[PDB]
Amino acid sequence: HLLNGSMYPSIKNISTVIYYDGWEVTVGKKTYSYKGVTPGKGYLIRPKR
Amino acid sequence: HLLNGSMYPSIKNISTVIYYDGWEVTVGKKTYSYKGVTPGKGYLIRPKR
Amino acid sequence: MTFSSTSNLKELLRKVVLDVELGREQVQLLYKPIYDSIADSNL
Amino acid sequence: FKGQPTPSTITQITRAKISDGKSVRVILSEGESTKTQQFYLINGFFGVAMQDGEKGDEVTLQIEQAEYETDNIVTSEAFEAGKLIYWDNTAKKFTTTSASNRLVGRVTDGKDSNNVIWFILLPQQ
Repeated sequence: HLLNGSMYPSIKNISTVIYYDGWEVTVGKKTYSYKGVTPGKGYLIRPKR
Repeated sequence: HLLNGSMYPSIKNISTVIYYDGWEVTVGKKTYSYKGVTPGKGYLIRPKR
Repeated sequence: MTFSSTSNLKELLRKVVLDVELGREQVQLLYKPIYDSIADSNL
Repeated sequence: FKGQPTPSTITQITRAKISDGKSVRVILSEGESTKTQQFYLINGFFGVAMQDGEKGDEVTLQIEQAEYETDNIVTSEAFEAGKLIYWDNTAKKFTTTSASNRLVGRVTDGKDSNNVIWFILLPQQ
């Protein structure tokens, strides 16, 4: 939306966004965590080439 | 867009813009390079007179 | 028998003129909207 | 290829010979100039200047080691067929004097009435 008169238009050319949060499990006394995208970061990807 | 409530209109009478990045080849021991437009700099041309 | 030997003898070689815009700009009369024209030979 | 999707490596396949070498390009100094189809010793290369060079322009010298008809000899000297023929750079004239001059060829047809000679151009030693 408009902000202080500045009209910020929608961003185009982002076909798909996927939010890969991590995955974690406590197997016995050791916890194994697949770290996801860190909060406050992100990556642009050229797909499947 | 309306940066700070200042509607800057589109630039007109620029009929065509061409992006000439350079060209290079390593033939034998010598590298021959055709320099393209430097980043930042641009040339406004009156065409074919 | 190189071409450079015959380059001086321009009479033999074909002459093609590099056509280009030449001349001088026409001078327009700008004052007339400002001025009221009165014409009398006996001024 | 710029921005290509994967890294890649390029391997150079070497080759030495680049041109037949019958002629060379030279750049003319301040005092040097050339008329087409005349012999000049420019930048250590002696050959038939193929184009009008004047000064600053690049002029081809043609060094095929063929037979050439030149005259332009020091007429005081007799050019018998077979004599070694040298280039006097100070006088810009052919000569059989040798001394400090550059060796350029060997005469095939001797000095005729018009001071015309035919000679075989020697390599650029």
